[PDB]
Amino acid sequence: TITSYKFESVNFDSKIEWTGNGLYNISLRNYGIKTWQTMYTNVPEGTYDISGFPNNDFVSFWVKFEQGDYKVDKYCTGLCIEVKIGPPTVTLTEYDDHINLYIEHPYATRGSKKIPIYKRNDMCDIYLLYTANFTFGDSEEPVIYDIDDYDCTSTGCSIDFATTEKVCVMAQGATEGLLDKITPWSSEVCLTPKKNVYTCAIRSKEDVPNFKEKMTRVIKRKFNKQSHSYLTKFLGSTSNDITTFLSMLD
Amino acid sequence: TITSYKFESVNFDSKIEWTGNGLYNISLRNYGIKTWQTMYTNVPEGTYDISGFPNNDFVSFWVKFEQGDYKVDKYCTGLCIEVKIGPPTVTLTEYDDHINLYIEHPYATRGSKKIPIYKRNDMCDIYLLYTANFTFGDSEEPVIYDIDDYDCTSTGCSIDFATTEKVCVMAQGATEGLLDKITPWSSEVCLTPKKNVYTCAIRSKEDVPNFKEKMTRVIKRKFNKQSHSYLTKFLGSTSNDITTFLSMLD
Amino acid sequence: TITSYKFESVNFDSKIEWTGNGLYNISLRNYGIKTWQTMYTNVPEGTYDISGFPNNDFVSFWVKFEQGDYKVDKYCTGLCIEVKIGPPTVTLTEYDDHINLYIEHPYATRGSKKIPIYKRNDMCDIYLLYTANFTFGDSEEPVIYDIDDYDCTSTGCSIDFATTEKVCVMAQGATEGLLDKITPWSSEVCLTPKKNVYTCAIRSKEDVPNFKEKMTRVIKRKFNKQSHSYLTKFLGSTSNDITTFLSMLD
Amino acid sequence: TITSYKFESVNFDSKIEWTGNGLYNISLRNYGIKTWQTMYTNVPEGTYDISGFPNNDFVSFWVKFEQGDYKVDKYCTGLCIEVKIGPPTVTLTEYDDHINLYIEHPYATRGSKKIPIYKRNDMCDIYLLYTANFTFGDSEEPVIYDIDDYDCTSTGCSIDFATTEKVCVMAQGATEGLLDKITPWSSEVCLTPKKNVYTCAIRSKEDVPNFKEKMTRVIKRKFNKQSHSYLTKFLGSTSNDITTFLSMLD
Amino acid sequence: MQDPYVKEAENLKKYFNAGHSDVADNGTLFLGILKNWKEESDRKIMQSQIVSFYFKLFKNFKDDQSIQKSVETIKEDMNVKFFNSNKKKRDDFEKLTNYSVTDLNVQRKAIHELIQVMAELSPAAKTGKRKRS
Amino acid sequence: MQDPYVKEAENLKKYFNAGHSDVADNGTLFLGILKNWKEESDRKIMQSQIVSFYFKLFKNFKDDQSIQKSVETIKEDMNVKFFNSNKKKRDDFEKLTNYSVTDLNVQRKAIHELIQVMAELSPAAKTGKRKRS
Amino acid sequence: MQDPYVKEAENLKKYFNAGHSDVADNGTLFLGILKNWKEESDRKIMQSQIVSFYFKLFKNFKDDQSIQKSVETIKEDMNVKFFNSNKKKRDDFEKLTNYSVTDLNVQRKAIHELIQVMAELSPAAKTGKRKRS
Amino acid sequence: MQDPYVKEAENLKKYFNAGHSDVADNGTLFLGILKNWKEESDRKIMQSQIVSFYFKLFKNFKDDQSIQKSVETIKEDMNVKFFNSNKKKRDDFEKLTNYSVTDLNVQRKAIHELIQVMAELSPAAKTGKRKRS
Ligand SMILES: *[C@@H]1O[C@H](CO)[C@@H](O[C@@H]2O[C@H](CO)[C@@H](O[C@@H]3O[C@H](CO)[C@@H](O)[C@H](O)[C@@H]3O)[C@H](O)[C@H]2NC(C)=O)[C@H](O)[C@H]1NC(C)=O
Ligand SMILES: *[C@@H]1O[C@H](CO)[C@@H](O[C@@H]2O[C@H](CO)[C@@H](O[C@@H]3O[C@H](CO)[C@@H](O)[C@H](O)[C@@H]3O)[C@H](O)[C@H]2NC(C)=O)[C@H](O)[C@H]1NC(C)=O
Ligand SMILES: *[C@@H]1O[C@H](CO)[C@@H](O[C@@H]2O[C@H](CO)[C@@H](O[C@@H]3O[C@H](CO)[C@@H](O)[C@H](O)[C@@H]3O)[C@H](O)[C@H]2NC(C)=O)[C@H](O)[C@H]1NC(C)=O
Ligand SMILES: *[C@@H]1O[C@H](CO)[C@@H](O[C@@H]2O[C@H](CO)[C@@H](O[C@@H]3O[C@H](CO)[C@@H](O)[C@H](O)[C@@H]3O)[C@H](O)[C@H]2NC(C)=O)[C@H](O)[C@H]1NC(C)=O
Ligand SMILES: *[C@@H]1O[C@H](CO)[C@@H](O)[C@H](O)[C@H]1NC(C)=O
Ligand SMILES: *[C@@H]1O[C@H](CO)[C@@H](O)[C@H](O)[C@H]1NC(C)=O
Ligand SMILES: *[C@@H]1O[C@H](CO)[C@@H](O)[C@H](O)[C@H]1NC(C)=O
Ligand SMILES: *[C@@H]1O[C@H](CO)[C@@H](O)[C@H](O)[C@H]1NC(C)=O
Repeated sequence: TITSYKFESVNFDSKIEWTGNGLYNISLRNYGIKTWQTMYTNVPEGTYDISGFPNNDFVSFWVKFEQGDYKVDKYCTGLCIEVKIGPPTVTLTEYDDHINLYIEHPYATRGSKKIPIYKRNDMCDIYLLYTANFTFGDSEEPVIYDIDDYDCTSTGCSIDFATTEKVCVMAQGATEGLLDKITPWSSEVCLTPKKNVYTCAIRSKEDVPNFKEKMTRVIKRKFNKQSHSYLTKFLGSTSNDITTFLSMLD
Repeated sequence: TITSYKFESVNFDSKIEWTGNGLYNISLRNYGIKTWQTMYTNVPEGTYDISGFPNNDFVSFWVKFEQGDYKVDKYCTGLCIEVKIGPPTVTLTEYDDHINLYIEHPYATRGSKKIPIYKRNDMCDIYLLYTANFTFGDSEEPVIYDIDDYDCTSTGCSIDFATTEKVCVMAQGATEGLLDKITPWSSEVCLTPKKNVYTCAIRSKEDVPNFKEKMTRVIKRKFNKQSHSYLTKFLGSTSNDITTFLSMLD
Repeated sequence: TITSYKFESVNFDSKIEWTGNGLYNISLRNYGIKTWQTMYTNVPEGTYDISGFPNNDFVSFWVKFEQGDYKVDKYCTGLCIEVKIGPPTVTLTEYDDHINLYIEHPYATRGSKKIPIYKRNDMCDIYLLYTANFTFGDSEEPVIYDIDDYDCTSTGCSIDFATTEKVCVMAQGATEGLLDKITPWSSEVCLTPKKNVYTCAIRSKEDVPNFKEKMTRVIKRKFNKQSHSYLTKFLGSTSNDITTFLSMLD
Repeated sequence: TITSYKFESVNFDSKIEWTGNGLYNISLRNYGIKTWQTMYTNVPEGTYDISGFPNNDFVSFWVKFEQGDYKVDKYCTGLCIEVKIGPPTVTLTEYDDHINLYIEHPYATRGSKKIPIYKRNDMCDIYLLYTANFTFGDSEEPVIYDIDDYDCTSTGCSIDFATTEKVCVMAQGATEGLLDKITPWSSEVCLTPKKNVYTCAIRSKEDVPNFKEKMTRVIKRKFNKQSHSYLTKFLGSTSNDITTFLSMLD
Repeated sequence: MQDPYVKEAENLKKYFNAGHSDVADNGTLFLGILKNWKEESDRKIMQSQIVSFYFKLFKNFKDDQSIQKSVETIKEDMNVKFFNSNKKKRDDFEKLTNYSVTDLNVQRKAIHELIQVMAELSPAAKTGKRKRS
Repeated sequence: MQDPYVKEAENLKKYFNAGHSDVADNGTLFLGILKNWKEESDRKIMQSQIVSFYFKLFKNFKDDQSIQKSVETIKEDMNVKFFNSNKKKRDDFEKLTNYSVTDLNVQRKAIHELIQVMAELSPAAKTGKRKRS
Repeated sequence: MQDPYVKEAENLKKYFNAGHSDVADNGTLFLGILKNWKEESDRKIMQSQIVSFYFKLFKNFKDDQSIQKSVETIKEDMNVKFFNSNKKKRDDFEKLTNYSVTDLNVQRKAIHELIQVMAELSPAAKTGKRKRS
Repeated sequence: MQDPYVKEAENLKKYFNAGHSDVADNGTLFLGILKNWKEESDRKIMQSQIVSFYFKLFKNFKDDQSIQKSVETIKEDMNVKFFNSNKKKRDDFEKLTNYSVTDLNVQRKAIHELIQVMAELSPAAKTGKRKRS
């Protein structure tokens, strides 16, 4: 007789913890599928990994315990609903003209392969919207920065920024929506960059007119009079196009 | 009799300082011009402004002093050679996503009008190459930054940069070349910006591939499948063009 | 008593022709609308224009005739189904380097205004696909040319072409689809162009590589070496883009 | 004793024709070069090819004839001045949507290799400006068409054009300038194309606004509303650029 | 996409005696609604219900032999225009329309699948959320 | 778009006693079908029928007071996600689903409007036909 | 830019008896040098000296009436090709070539203007210096 | 490109006693002319003649030891700015300036090469002629 049972799943690594006397056969049935899938044969109480058996959806699955004629089924609402999502991993890398913040998505481990939990159809299409807490220098007022999903891929999110002082960062993810998954905060990482004048060619959409103004000046000083007008007309069309693309981020 | 004479010119504001008993008529002759230009009539010793009379070139001019039958001419090599250039003016302005350093060129004052000394044919075509000393936070090691002339106009030079800590700056100009003009250091200005994550759309030529990668991702997620391919092809041509323009700064 | 009745509509100019003794009140009811709209009061047999009263849709309308206590309703399936579409109008205009064929859509006359029958929501969204028969010189084998709807606007279709000999053309339209409207052939128009070498900058998508080859040669001969490479890179991106746009016509 | 001598060169195939009794040694000296180059040893009167010996420049060369102690030098002004240029070769090829006229430059034959006479430094930098006489149908008034050098390469000139009737063409070349070379007319070639409606995507610089108008319409009908505006903005910049490139042909 | 479809629709109008001026009473069933929605998605939502209405109506007259050809022709036009001639799409559609709401077993499965259906109405990876609210 | 919706869906699962392992028998009602169609238009066609199924099911239990809050919460999630919170869109939808196929008058109007409906399934000005076949 | 120029150049060759094979001795005066420089600026530097050479040579024979037409035609070709038909450009050029280096006054003016000339050889605003060395 | 060049130019001004106010008489030798031409090609044409003038002037004073360093420094600035430090370019230039117009043999070679020089003033493949006149 099963005296205690608990199902838990973190980043899709599903485990069952139970107590009972003797050995038992453990099997699982997913909603919509007729056959029970045998997971363990004649095993004693303890904690067992059952990753891969429950379907990753919003419908239920049942874990059945059998010992001779004894039989009991344990109901679970649905893995996409029950699964907990661990914290992401943050890395700070220094470059000659900027600092890169890299947020690696929490991942599922299917054997030896690490599968990022980000918009995968086989993992509830779950993806996290990240918030990063930036600590600059010795400030006691961390800056709250919301990561734009456009800066994220299946692997993680990449944010380039610049400052001349020490910076520490930690990030947290949330899915919002139907599944209200909230992750724990990642560990904090710091980095001290070199003192430098950090500049950019095109800072934002509003900076394009300055880019155009400068390049018009460069063309005028760099090339002979004859090529001036032509090159400047192409600069005009390219400037309009850069603006058009940047407007896609509005 | 003229007992002492000295000519001086700072930013083309030319003055003569002299001593002698009695009143004198003061006139000036420029190389290549036959007539003497009367500057002062029956004046006593002292300091007199003669801005505008000497030609701004590399050939000589003579200042003549007359008193009755007495006459003496004072030789000068050429104003472009003798003129001293004063220090520039630096201004630091804070914006939402960056800090602007503005270097105003030393200027000549023709009456009430301020004429910037920068590539003017009427002012020896003189222009300064600037060096700025950046002091970040409480560092004792100032950063040396050479201003690119492409960032300068007839008015001054503009440099946008980003940092989250306090910054102080002073600048100095030099013409190099035939005229070895070196200016005094400007006064130092400081500014404390707000703590923020300072980012950019396109940091440099080497950052274009990242811009292309991101925009490809944005187009794919933002528009329907049908428009995907077309928009992405235009992104490819615009990315090549941005790179081509940025290469002009190589 | 109404002894004969016939409804006809050409380009939405609807008319009823009927016979009967005495005077009658004529009214019309459209499917889905409760009230009868009085069109004529106490009128004798003949042909009457009732344009504007029948709704332009696929559901029925009834024309009611009343004389004292006598009353009779005439059923019609639906104007979009019954309407006949007249022939288009063709015009040939000569230009210095080409001949223009202009096909004006059949139009409805709402009073004094001419409304082109082309993709209008108030006119069944009807639009014709045109076929033109081109007669070149004295050939007895007319060339069949199907007009691309991309060359048509709300007003008509425009086709530019070139030949050095006499050309005559007539066109016919068809809607295909649910409404199988076929128009009569337009009248034939001819034009004799001047003898000339008719050339083009970019003939088609397949001609872009030749355009690029030629322009590369022009840039190389026209500008100095320094501007060569830059201008040629922009030519490369513009050539790719022209191809991309032309591919939209595939 | 040399009793008659004549030098002739067509397309740089230089020959000497002479008469005299006995055998002679024939050598040549070019202005600026000290040594005589032996061309023929102990040969009798006749016509001899001496291609390659005279330098292709504007300075003289001397042909020396020797027989024992007898010696006579024949002066020539300079090959670039004396050389005659043969007629070009014209070819007419039919394509699905146009006719191609190809003018092959007169060529020099250095052994087995055919070297086109077009802007070569080793051949006086000579190049011909071509004029083609087009005969359309049975007209008695040929059309005079001046070939744009931008349509020519080291191999020849290529002109694409369209007409539905028979066309015959012949071409003639002239260098103008210091060397007043005029070639004989080429042989005439004809071609009868198929009857077809010959159209173009972009006819000329003045046709770009029509290209833009049409493509705006295509984009609006082909893609969903969301992508409309973006694609149309890129069309605007590409249209400006096509115009800019075409203006290079002004 | 042809004249035959119109011809058969008219034959049905005659058979059902739906050509009298009084039929026009009480506005319309589908005309006004279809006019209110032009976005493709909204149109499909409404058309799906109109198409199922017609299939059910036709099913209720599968005995009248005289109009069977008319009905078959109309249904084919719908298979072509609404289902894009995709037999699997039509079969799935018909499967959905035949589920019985009074069948106790069907009810349990429907209730059990409710959360997944809700998740399907607003696809997670498809909801353009870029930043945390 | 929240935890409350899941909570109420689960409450309904309990109320309907739809949490037994045998409920999973006979594949699924909607899960497989929704998986077969990813194009937005095809999805709307199927979802429209699934949504009308649920509204009808809920209507058949408007008496059970105990689950009324659960039902009201679910319906609201559907109004938000499927109808985009547009009340007119929902009202038109509900109007379509309530038309009776056995009502003789409704039948005549449906048959009368058939040709216009067919014309609406394949909008003329929207059918990308560029040249004559 | 014509046959007449060639004709007159040849007439001069005859007049100067410069058509004998021994004239070719000792390489060339201008041919090799003009071949060494293709950049427009370098060419102008060399051509300027060659053109002044010819003007001086022609000046030394302004008495021979028989060849005056030949000389005048050659000079005109040079005015057109080298001076671009600009009379002011030709006059300034000729002014420069006539200054005497032995004239004490000319010497003083030349020495006095030396620094400005040096500044003109490397125009300040034209030297593409972008940053401090 | 330095202060030493100015220093030596000034030393020469003193040596030649060219610092008196009366030196300024009669406009200028080179200042006005250099001001009239801004196009690079026109400038080179004029500068070439001014540079040859100075080389000849300096040559006429190769004995005065006291100013030899000044002269050598000036010539070096010219080698750098006008000849771009190219020794071959300077040697060809100097070769041209040394040809004697009175040497009968030089005269014959010059006349003989006249047509080629004329052809070099207006390079055939470089004259942008696109169509027949
Ligand atoms: C876990 O599942 C296994 C597999 O079903 C169970 O083992 C099976 O147990 C049955 C009943 O004890 C065995 O059947 C017996 O077979 C013998 C031999 O023919 C026959 O004489 C008996 O009358 C009876 O039919 C079956 O052989 C056995 N299968 C094997 C190969 O092990 C096991 O009992 C389950 N464990 C628990 C905790 O319930
Ligand atoms: C500064 O320059 C002024 C202007 O040249 C000098 O004034 C001029 O001085 C001369 C000689 O003293 C004056 O000439 C005299 O004129 C009177 C009147 O006709 C005549 O009787 C005398 O014989 C003599 O020619 C001249 O008038 C005077 N000009 C004026 C209007 O002031 C002045 O002397 C100079 N100052 C110095 C410090 O040298
Ligand atoms: C066409 O329609 C008009 C408008 O309805 C018809 O005229 C109307 O005819 C009725 C019956 O003849 C008239 O009613 C009579 O009114 C008088 C005056 O009060 C009353 O004494 C009679 O007992 C009767 O009610 C009505 O006045 C008249 N309307 C007008 C203003 O003309 C007409 O008869 C129809 N024509 C045909 C061909 O049916
Ligand atoms: C064409 O040129 C050839 C090559 O120079 C001439 O042949 C050479 O003619 C000379 C004089 O007749 C020969 O010189 C003689 O050599 C013999 C042998 O040593 C010597 O005994 C004589 O006293 C005299 O020096 C030379 O050998 C000969 N070269 C060869 C190898 O053929 C030829 O004469 C010229 N032909 C004409 C038409 O002028
Ligand atoms: C991030 O900043 C917020 C804003 O006050 C703060 O409450 C929070 O503690 C910070 N992150 C953590 C948990 O360190
Ligand atoms: C700028 O930095 C240099 C580098 O050591 C330093 O010597 C200089 O003093 C700084 N500028 C000044 C004069 O403050
Ligand atoms: C157009 O060409 C077809 C092809 O044979 C011909 O049958 C038809 O008569 C022509 N158009 C008319 C009716 O003139
Ligand atoms: C080309 O046209 C001209 C114009 O009249 C004519 O004189 C000439 O004969 C034609 N070409 C030849 C020679 O056939």
